[PDB]
Parts: sequence; C-alpha cells; structure tokens
Amino acid sequence: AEESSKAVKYYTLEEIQKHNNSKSTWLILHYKVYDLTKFLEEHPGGEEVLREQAGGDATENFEDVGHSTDARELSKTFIIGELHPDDRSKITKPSESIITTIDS
Ligand code: HEM
Repeated sequence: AEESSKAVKYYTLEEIQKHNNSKSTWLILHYKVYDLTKFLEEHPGGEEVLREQAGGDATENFEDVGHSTDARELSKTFIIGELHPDDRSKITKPSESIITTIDS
C-alpha cells in the first residue's frame, strides 16, 4: 500500500543461525552476512559445504580452509548484510592461533 524494505544489511548471530537450511543458507564471513543459498550451487565441496557452515560465522572455519581472494570476492556477490553489534566483536575480524604438532 505504502511501504518497502529489503537488504538485511545488519543481522544477528541468531538471525543467521536460524538460516541454516538449503533454502535459508545464511552465514557470516569475516564479519559480514552472505547468502549461501545464492552460493549453494557453486562451490567444489558442494552445497552442504556452505549449509554445514550456514547458521553463524563460518569465517572461523572458512579461514582455516584458506579460501582464495576470488572466493572471498565472489562472496561479495552474496553479501546480503553484516553481523550487527549483537555479535560483531564476537566474530567480526578473523583470527586464529593454534599450535600444530602432530605425527600420524
Ligand atoms: C562464505 C564463505 C565461503 C565461500 C564464499 C566459499 C567459497 C569457496 C570457493 C570459491 C572454493 C574454491 C576454492 C577457493 O577456496 O577459492 C571453496 C572451496 C572449499 N571450501 Fe569454501 N567457501 C566458504 C566457506 C567455507 C567454509 C565455512 C568451509 C568449511 C566449513 C569451506 C570449505 C571448503 C572446502 C573443503 C573446499 C574445497 C577445497 C578445494 O577446493 O580444494 N568453505 N570455497
């Protein structure tokens, strides 16, 4: 009648957590929110690879897998929003420090 709205722009860890279905594959990369549902098809690992990560900040993982500057840039095509102040500094800014010392 007289209104409009779209583009998540800013979502909460929960909002993204709710979206973890092949239909609502939402995840957070680096600190933004991307629509995996739009990047489902694509990806070598498959659609799940994204779904299995959809439902929160996948960066924490996507960082280990060590994606390519292309994969990251490509995600910019799915970017629908970003993590709000509800869990920004909670995920925002990637980082990981683990000691690797195995043998098997
Ligand atoms: C929003 C984030 C993601 C995007 C846009 C993305 C994109 C891609 C792309 C383009 C590739 C092909 C090679 C490359 O990395 O450039 C790839 C491969 C892969 N990704 Fe992701 N990925 C994302 C998140 C993840 C997460 C969270 C995991 C782990 C849970 C994951 C696991 C893998 C694996 C195992 C491969 C296959 C390895 C290979 O191609 O040799 N990805 N991803």
